[PDB]
Amino acid sequence: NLQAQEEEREFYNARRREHRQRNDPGGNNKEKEVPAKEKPSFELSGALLEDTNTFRGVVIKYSEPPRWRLYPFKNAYLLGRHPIDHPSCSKQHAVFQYRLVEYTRARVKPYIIDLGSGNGTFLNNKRIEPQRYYELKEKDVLKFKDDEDEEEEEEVSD
Amino acid sequence: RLPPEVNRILYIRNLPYKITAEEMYDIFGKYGPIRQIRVGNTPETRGTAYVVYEDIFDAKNACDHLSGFNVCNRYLVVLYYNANRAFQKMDTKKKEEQLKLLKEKYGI
Amino acid sequence: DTKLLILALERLKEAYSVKSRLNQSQREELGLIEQAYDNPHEALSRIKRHLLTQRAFKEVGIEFMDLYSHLVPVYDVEPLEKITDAYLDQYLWYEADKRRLFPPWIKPADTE
Amino acid sequence: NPRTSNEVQYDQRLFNQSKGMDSGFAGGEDEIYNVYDQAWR
Amino acid sequence: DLIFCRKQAGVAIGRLCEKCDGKCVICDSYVRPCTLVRICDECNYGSYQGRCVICGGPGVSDAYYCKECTIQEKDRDGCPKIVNLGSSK
Amino acid sequence: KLINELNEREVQLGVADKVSWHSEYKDSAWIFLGGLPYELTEGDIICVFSQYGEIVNINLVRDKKTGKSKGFCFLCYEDQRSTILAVDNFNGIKIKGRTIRVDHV
Amino acid sequence: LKRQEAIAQNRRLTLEDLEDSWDRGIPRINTLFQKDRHTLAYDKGWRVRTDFKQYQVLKQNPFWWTHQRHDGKLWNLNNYRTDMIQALGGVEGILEHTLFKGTYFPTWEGLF
Amino acid sequence: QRRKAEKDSERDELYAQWGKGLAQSRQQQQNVEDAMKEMQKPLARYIDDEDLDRMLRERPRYSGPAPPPNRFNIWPGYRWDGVDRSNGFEQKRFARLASKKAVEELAYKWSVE
Amino acid sequence: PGYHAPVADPFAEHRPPKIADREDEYKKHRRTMIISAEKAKAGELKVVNGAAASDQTPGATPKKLSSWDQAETPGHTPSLRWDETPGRAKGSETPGATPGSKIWDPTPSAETPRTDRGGDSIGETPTPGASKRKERNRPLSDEELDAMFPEGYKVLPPPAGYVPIRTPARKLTATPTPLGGMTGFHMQTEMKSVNDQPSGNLPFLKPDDIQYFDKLLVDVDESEEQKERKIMKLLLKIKNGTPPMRKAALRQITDKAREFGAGPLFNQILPLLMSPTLEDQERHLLVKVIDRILYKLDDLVRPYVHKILVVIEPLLIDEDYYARVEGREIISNLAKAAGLATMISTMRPDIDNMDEYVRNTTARAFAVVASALGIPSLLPFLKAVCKSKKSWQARHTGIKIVQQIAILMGCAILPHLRSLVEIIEHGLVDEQQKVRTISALAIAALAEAATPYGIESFDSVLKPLWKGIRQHRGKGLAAFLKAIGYLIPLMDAEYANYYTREVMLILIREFQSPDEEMKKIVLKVVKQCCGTDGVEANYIKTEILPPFFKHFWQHRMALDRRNYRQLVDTTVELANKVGAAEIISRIVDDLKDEAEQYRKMVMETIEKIMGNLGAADIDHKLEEQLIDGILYAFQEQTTEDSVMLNGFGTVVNALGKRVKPYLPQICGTVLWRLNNKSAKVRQQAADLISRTAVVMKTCQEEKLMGHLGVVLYEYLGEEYPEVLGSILGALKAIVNVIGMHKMTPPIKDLLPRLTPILKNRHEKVQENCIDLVGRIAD
Ligand SMILES: [Zn+2]
Ligand SMILES: [Zn+2]
Ligand SMILES: [Zn+2]
Repeated sequence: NLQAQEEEREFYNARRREHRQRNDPGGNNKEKEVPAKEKPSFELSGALLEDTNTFRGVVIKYSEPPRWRLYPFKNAYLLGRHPIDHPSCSKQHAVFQYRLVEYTRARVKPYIIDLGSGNGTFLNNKRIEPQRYYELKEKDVLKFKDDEDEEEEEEVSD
Repeated sequence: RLPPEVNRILYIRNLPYKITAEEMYDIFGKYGPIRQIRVGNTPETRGTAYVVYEDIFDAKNACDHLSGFNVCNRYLVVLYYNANRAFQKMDTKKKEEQLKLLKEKYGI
Repeated sequence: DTKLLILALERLKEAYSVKSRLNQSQREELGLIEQAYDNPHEALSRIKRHLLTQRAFKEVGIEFMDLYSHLVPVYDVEPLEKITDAYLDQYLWYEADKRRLFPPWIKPADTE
Repeated sequence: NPRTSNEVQYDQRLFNQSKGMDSGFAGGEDEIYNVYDQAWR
Repeated sequence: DLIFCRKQAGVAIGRLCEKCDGKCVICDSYVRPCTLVRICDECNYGSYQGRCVICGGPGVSDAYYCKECTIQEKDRDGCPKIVNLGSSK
Repeated sequence: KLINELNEREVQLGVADKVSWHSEYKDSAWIFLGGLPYELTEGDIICVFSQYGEIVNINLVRDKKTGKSKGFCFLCYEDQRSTILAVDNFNGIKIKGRTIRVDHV
Repeated sequence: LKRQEAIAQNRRLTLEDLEDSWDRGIPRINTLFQKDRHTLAYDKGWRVRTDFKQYQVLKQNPFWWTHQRHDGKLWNLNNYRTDMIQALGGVEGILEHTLFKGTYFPTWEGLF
Repeated sequence: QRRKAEKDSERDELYAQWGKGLAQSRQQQQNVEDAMKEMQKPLARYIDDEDLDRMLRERPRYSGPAPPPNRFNIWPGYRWDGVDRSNGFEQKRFARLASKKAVEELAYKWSVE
Repeated sequence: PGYHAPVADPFAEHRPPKIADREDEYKKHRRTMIISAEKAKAGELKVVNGAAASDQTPGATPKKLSSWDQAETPGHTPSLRWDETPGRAKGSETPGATPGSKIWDPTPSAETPRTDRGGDSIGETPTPGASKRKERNRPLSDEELDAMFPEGYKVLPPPAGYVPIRTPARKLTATPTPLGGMTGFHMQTEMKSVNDQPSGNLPFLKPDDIQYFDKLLVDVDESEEQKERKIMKLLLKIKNGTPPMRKAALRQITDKAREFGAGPLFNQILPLLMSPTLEDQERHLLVKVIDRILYKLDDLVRPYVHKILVVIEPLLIDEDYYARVEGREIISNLAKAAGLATMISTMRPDIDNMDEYVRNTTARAFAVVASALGIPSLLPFLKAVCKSKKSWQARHTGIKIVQQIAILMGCAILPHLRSLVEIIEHGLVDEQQKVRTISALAIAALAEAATPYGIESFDSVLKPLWKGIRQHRGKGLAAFLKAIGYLIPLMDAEYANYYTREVMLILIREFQSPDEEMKKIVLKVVKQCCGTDGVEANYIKTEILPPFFKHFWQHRMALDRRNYRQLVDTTVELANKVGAAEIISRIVDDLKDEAEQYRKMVMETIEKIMGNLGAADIDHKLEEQLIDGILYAFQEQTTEDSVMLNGFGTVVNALGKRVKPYLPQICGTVLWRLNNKSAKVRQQAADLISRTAVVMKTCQEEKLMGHLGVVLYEYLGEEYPEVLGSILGALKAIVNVIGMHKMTPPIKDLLPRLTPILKNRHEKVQENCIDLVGRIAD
């Protein structure tokens, strides 16, 4: 009377479901219903590129603050290790899926969401817990012992 | 979410006879990495070119935005290039060495 | 392009919509417009060819509609140039509205 | 993976009812009639 | 594209549809129906039972030869059921 | 595959409802999903087919000894119009690369 | 407002919540839902072309000012017919002027 | 053998009542209530009380997003995957039926001429 | 405005009304097709060694050995055929050494083509394997790059630096898309080259077809082969243009066949007939030019045969019928045009091809070529194939070939039926399933074309089949039932008594399966088994009819086409045995059923039944339900069709004068319907009169002839032609019953009233009118 029947049942997800529904591999963090690109939300704001709101990225290598590039957020983005992830990162500590940055509507607002990367991620050198959208404000800082880099956000003005 | 007939190769026409591959690589290089590009050097085919990308969706965004796009005085003819047709000029062979390699290295 | 050509062709078809037996020239017009539906790209290329080249057109008929007060001029063109010109017009107005050519104070306007 | 889109936009039952383009109603010919939209009985 | 099958003539009676009804087969004429048509069941079978010798519809009548083809003895050759040079169906 | 062409002869000819061949049954909820992928399980197919209704109970045929699916399931909803909707709708569907089949029982 | 509430609900709008205004408004809101709406979005200046149709076409358009495809149908006279028949004394009222009782038809409900 | 044959037989009652359409059965049940209305309400008009409250207002159920319209208008179940998996025959069938309504009218417009 | 802009093809409506895509997801793989004596046993070990040397192909070997069953007959022909199969060079070597050892032993008592398929399957195993170990987007090589594009193009680097931009482009497709960018325009005042196809005329080019016809666009002219390809654009004149241009062009290219040769033509055609955008008409026309040029070229086409068939075989499987008869025709002309060995040696590698599509359409191809060159010539090939020990897919193909030969050749299979059976029999017992299924199916097709003869040729096949009938679940079972079904009419009523009585059980049990394949099979079966003269009525009446009308008569069936027809036939035959009043009596109540198609079905069924058996069997009450049923069904007609009308007419003419009490109801309905709403039903009620004339005559109701006479006389002013025609027809039929001098509308009235109608243009009027003027004038 240890195991009555050797099989029984499941009532559980299937790999081909979640697989086929998200593929670049299969990915996590499917965009929520709100997500919309920032430029068209600057079109509903009636804003030409002069007065438009564009989020540019700024890089500083964590050891040396002394641009490897500069990155626009306007064109969500998948922050990951490198091929799957769009925002590839050379950092060797980033899990194959590290985090994601999604612009959402609450207004067009930027959001950062951790995917539960094994190491974590520090915000203004202060980490956030996994699995919730955390709004970012301009000049805030991101870094992916395991931090080789830094990042900053800027709206386009002046 | 794509029509099947489109392919990684695009036939491009309405080109000048002076045109430079610098402008070519620059312009076409927007959408993705170039697999390579050919240009007719022959009396009839001068003025025509073929572009091939590492990915199809590259070419899709290309023909999307590059549709009737302009160079000099000209609006380039941008079409998705066909398949098969004249092929057998080359052969099927040289599979033996590479297949022997993948059968050797990974052992599978 | 297909959008525009379609609109213009419908517009031309609208004058004859009641369609009694009409006449010969009108018959040519219906048959030619009808042709334009089956093979649109042909018609568009022929049109752009005219627009790039021909500077000499055929004679226009003229007649007066009688309002019993002031007469109204009425012009008659060969069908080919009517389809060509029609597409030319839908296109011109379309680009014009897109580019905000006409300031708001000109008001036989689509909005109101 | 849900299939998501910005906003909502509109349903379907209606989103395709009335004809298209069609244009008004003849140059404005007398012969047309057409005053009433639905039959009597 | 369209030519006779010319298999051996059997005892099966010919069958013409509405359209072909009056025609003598070879002379293409309506004149002087006299003798009767015979084609092999290889040409006439199954879905071809009561089928037209020509178009492939149901036979409403039987073909009669003219007197012209009679004296020239053409009615005695292979079964005059036209086959298209694809299949017969 | 034959179903979809029966729905096209039913729509094309203007069948107009109640003479519909879903009125063939009126007595039956349970539906037949054949040609299913072997990796699938109860909770899954429940999650996909609770779309068009509320499924009360489904018995998926899984070989008794090995304990793996034979590739098809007999399902039971709470509502018939859910069955009519499901056969007439969810059929000819791709799952994991293979097109499932559905029909009444 | 109905669009905004639909956005916040994420549920798209049905027919019924629009059944109130269905026939109302100068653009005649229902005209958004025209099947061919795409094509008409690319038509511009229609209202002026109607003004100049009087020169291209002999006949005289009274409706020149509007077009049902852009502006919808701006009136519904369906009532006028019913009230007309009522004022004449009903079906039995008008028919009382006719030969109808001659035809020996059981009813007029089937007159065709 | 009483309780066993009532396991199988009372399971014939269970899976018999379940078979058809549990959803269908309740709707049938509502009609039964309607008969009750008849006994007290032989020929109801207007202000009589059921009509009153009637016009005086004008178990997990699925939460997320929206469920595309179903001819029969049925909300999806509790744990439903939340994804549209369909042949689209509903819409097109849904759209086509609507198109016909336009067709009957533009058919008429013809008649007066 | 922005809100109406938030609310922001018809040519794609009318243009798609021209031609169609027509096709499924299964067929579109077309688009992926790129252009092109015990020492005779030990001696079979010897030949296996030598040919294996010159590896492992079973087919050619069994083809070689396949000449042994004629022994001492075999001759130089074996050198010819094999000449194509292996290299024609080694061909003289092997065949020569074979005749030497053969004659001696008696006294004392393309490779590249196949090499490609092996590599193709091996790469399939490599990739498939890797995922387990772990499409068109797979990276490519410069030889593969040189493989696609045609002659005369150069590869360029502009820089090494711009190339490094192309390499960083991938990384920068992510990186530089996330960076500063935008475009703008300035207001400034402003050459425009372009090409249509000018010369004199050159009928127009679709925007895509440029890719093909671009060489014609350039105007460089008048300076060899390049001028033959250049002048070969007369194709364009065939594809698009005015009908006269197509005609004259077509002839001009016909007479230039021998000149230009098949190579340049097919090189410039097969791309077009391969075009993804191809029309219906354009397709058909290119098919025409391929025919007309293949009436001439004979020995020339040998290299291109496969290169043809690859495009053509998709014509055999098609929704269009005329497309199919054309395809069979042109493959007939090709195979007969080329040589047998050309066809055989050509088409082998498609047998084991991974996709089953090419295998199938290839099977129908062998069917066509076998119709061309005859069964006995091609036999040893097949008989070699079905015994191939490599893999099953081959045998599956070859068996399918046996089938499609059965369908195509049909009645003419008869002579070689025995040998064919002797081939196929070994697959019924095979371990694989498909081979068994398709096998027994092929037996079915045979027997169906074998209609009764050659029973003993099927003989050895039976005993396994019957046994299988016991143990099978699923489709294979039904298939066996199909075979046995077509067999039973060919047996003896004594043996078939027993065997039949055995089949009836399973036949009963299997009515209920949801499979529609099942229901088709078991249906036609019930026809043949129960339509046997050696079967007893009462047994059918009890055992069969109640389940038959229960499960089979439902609204799933009738909506389908084939199921509709076959159902009609089977029911007709059951009536042919058990009698009339039974069947009809059970199906009358369904005349009043809602749906049309169902009513149509039972209506035509009643029609055929009362056509054959005669109305004499019918009793009284059921006859009341009859006439009422037929009127009722006839009163609601959604579409115009004969079935209801011919149905009514046959019913009445069959009832004879038993119908007399029913006339006033009939003709009352006939007049009231004879008004209704015009164009739909007038013509139909009229025709109803036309076919009911004689019945309204012989029973001697004269008032009714007055009615129809002057009433119909009045409609001759009807403006709708399609009605008026039916009216005149009705008058015609009334003239053939009541005579000249008794016409209630005396001819003096009628005929001049007819005279002006002859202007009427539209057809049916002219037809019936002239006819009637003929009857009266005669
Ligand atoms: Zn024959
Ligand atoms: Zn005929
Ligand atoms: Zn003759």
